[PDB]
Parts: sequence; C-alpha cells; structure tokens
Amino acid sequence: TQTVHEFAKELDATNISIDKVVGAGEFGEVCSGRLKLPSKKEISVAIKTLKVGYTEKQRRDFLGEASIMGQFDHPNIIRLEGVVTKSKPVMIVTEYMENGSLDSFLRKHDAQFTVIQLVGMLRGIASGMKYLSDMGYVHRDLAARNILINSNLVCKVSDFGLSRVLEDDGKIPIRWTSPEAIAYRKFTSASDVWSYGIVLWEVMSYGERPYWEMSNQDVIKAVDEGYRLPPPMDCPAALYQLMLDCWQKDRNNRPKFEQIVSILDKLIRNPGSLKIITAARPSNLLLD
Amino acid sequence: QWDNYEYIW
Ligand SMILES: Nc1ncnc2c1ncn2[C@@H]1O[C@H](COP(=O)(O)OP(=O)(O)NP(=O)(O)O)[C@@H](O)[C@H]1O
Ligand SMILES: [Mg+2]
Repeated sequence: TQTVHEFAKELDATNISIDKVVGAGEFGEVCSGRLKLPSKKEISVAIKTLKVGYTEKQRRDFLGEASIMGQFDHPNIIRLEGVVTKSKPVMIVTEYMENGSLDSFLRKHDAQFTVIQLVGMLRGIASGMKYLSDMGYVHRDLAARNILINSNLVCKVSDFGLSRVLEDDGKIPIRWTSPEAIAYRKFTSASDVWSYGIVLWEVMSYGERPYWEMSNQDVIKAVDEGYRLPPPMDCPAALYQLMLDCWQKDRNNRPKFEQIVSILDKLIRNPGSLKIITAARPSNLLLD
Repeated sequence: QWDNYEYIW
C-alpha cells in the first residue's frame, strides 16, 4: 500500500532470513531473524507476518501501525527497518529486542535489578514518549507490555495499534487510561503522562498488574474518588512522588514528558537520592 | 489479564 511507503522502505525478501518463532500477535506470528542491509551489514531483526487469508481491514490495520512507527526515528522508539508488501506473506521488519516485553521480563527477575538499572529503563521510556508527544501523537496504550527491552536493557516504546495524531478528527486499556480519557475520551499528551505513571508503578513492582485483579468498574470508581496505587516495596520516595504527580486529577498539573526525563536524569546523576524509601492504611489503594 | 482492554458498560 502507498500509505505505508511514505514512511517505510520496501525490503527485498532475499535479504531477510528467519530464525525462529518468538511470539504471536493479532495479525500473525512474530519471528527473530536477520536482515542484510544495502551496505552488506547484517543485523538482528524481528519479523511480523500478516496471516494467510487476511481481510483488507486486517491488512490496513497491520500496515497502518507500521506507517505510524516509521514516522519516528528515535533511540527509545522501536525502529522500523522496512516492510515487504510486493510479495506475500506481507511483513513488518523491526529492530530485534532480545529481552522481549518489559512486563514479562521484569516478572522473571523480581527484586533482581538495582534501583539505578530500573531508573535507566524508565528514563528511556520517558525519552521515547517525549519524542512521540513532540511529534503530535497520543499513544493511548502506554503500558509495560507495550515496551520492548534489548540485551543492554534499553527500553523502547512499541505497539502503535491505538496511537493517533492529536486532531479535531474501540476497547480501551482501562487500567492504564487517565480518568478524563475514561470519562469522556479526553486523550492528550497529559493522558499519556498518566499512563506513564502506571508504567512507572509496573516497573518498580517488577511487572505486577496495575490494580491487581480489581474489576475495571472498581478501578474506574476508585481512581475517580482519588484513590491511587500504593508504593511498591522498597520504592524510592522520589519515584513514588513522580507516580503521584503523573496521577494528578487535573491533567494540567501533571509533568510534561520533558520534565519527567529531567527528573530521572537528576536521579541517575545523584543516585544517593534514591536511598530515601517510601505503612498502615485502612485500604489497599491509597486515598491521594 | 484477559480484561486489559474493555468497553465501559
Ligand atoms: N522487536 C521485537 N524483538 C523481539 N521480540 C519481539 C519483538 N517484537 C515482538 N516480540 C515478541 O513477540 C511477542 C508478541 O509480539 P507483540 O508485539 O507483543 O504483539 P501482541 O499482539 O501484543 N502479542 P502478545 O503480547 O502475546 O498478546 C512479544 O512479547 C515479544 O516476546
Ligand atoms: Mg504484546
């Protein structure tokens, strides 16, 4: 399709080799493999295929997500290497992220990273989101499951399935979504900052599910009433406060992504600050 | 984790 070729290179399939299946998505399988670049350098890639017998809607959605991804060239946003559309199966080829989805990676390593390592992950996510927001997009699905992490623990924003341009022109990830976006579809970069606060909690909780298994209706009611997720075990005060700030009821009082990046950069620059750690509550969620 | 995405009823 022409739409995708504005922002995606058409790859020659002879330059793509497939190694093994590493996942499955809405649209088909995901494999690891290799791509030979025009310079003859070979790089590791992920290869997503559109399932045989796809509908035209599935093809548009599949390629549409690539068209959005291809608009971003940033170290903390998943890199699109290109697409294959002139032969079938249709393919999307992206940089390989050895350690997979961030939530599942952290669950394998409960309490095994240093606070500075976790802050490094969080800073990358924030930097990617700062660029995404600079580019006029709202992601709408920012969550640990939609961050990929590579062999050197660099985290990158992925999954542009719900993303859109902020303009005057389906199911929602309720637990990750701001109260105003739930209430009346008010999606802004500040609603992505809310979601970032949730990702911050997910990371400091080593991939615990936000609000655990609370019903979505209770998540909506509790959050609207002013309840918030409690501090993760051994969570630095600085980082819990950042969560609370991301979760301000008034979206205009939330920090911008640029401010989040700056905050994390200071914590990285002054790691002793992380040593001040965040008790008896009448409820599991904290009021305020 | 089955109800990550949902409508509001
Ligand atoms: N760039 C990548 N590098 C390495 N692994 C990847 C990459 N992209 C996706 N994967 C793997 O593929 C899995 C599924 O792909 P994903 O992008 O999460 O689509 P999905 O529709 O959300 N499937 P799922 O997470 O299982 O419900 C991820 O959990 C990773 O393990
Ligand atoms: Mg996924």
